[PDB]
Amino acid sequence: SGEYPTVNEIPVGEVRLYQIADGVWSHIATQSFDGAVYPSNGLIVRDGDELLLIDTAWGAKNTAALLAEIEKQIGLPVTRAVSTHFHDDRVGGVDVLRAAGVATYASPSTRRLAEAEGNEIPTHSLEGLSSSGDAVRFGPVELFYPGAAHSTDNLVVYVPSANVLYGGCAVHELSSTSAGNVADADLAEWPTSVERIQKHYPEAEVVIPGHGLPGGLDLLQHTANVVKAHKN
Ligand SMILES: C[C@H](OC(=O)c1ccc(CN2C(=O)c3ccccc3C2=O)cc1)c1cccc2c(-c3ccc(CN4CCOCC4)nc3)c(C(=O)O)[nH]c12
Ligand SMILES: [Zn+2]
Ligand SMILES: [Zn+2]
Repeated sequence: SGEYPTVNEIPVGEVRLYQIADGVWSHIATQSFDGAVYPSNGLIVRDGDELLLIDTAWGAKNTAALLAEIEKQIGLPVTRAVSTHFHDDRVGGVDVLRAAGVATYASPSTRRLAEAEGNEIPTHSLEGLSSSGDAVRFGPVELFYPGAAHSTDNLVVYVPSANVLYGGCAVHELSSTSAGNVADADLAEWPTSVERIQKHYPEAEVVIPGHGLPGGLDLLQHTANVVKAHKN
């Protein structure tokens, strides 16, 4: 009923959308992994009379449910998708997307890591993102590579028309007491990568984490704090 939807509010297999700004939505789904249930976020950005999708809904059936929810709530076709790193909460569902006619994209680093790990593989490579601080335009968003953080390949996404910063899994929600799933992370570089985000997007008004509730710019400093304390 209007609040940001939480893990116990979304059965695994259902997807909810949340309006962030004009022409910007998050998508929220839940998935089981190693015997626990987790929420995750992605982004939808209006691209004229089409939509750009950022990240899958963490699985094939969730991603099919995402497409159905978009058709119900928005009614514009998803034509392109970008996955922000190689983990299943970002690429799981890419095969569903591709068979639905969506062109799928990721950095070459993400594509290599996904292939090596046995995850679904986006079709098209996003060049121009291999050095920290790199940025490229992609429809109505800017893609930014901040450096290694949650993963070595993690990208962030900025929507300039709305000053929305989608941090993906490099950014944690304010209630987080832990650095999340850090198995592929660089804890030493992560604060430096967050500092790059902070420097590049000082006008961000909404910050969306990979998992959990959106907030403001404080999510960035909070993330650096949590990662440093985890390493400590
Ligand atoms: C889907 C994602 O898989 C992973 O990451 C992950 C990593 C490493 C392997 C390990 N491997 C390999 O090397 C390998 C090589 C070859 C073949 C197969 C594999 C393989 O399987 C698996 C999977 C995920 C699965 C399950 C959970 C998560 C979380 C998460 C989010 C939030 C919290 C709770 N907090 C509150 C909010 O703030 C942070 C703390 N806790 C965890 C977050 C995230 O943090 O983004 N990603 C998660
Ligand atoms: Zn991840
Ligand atoms: Zn994640």
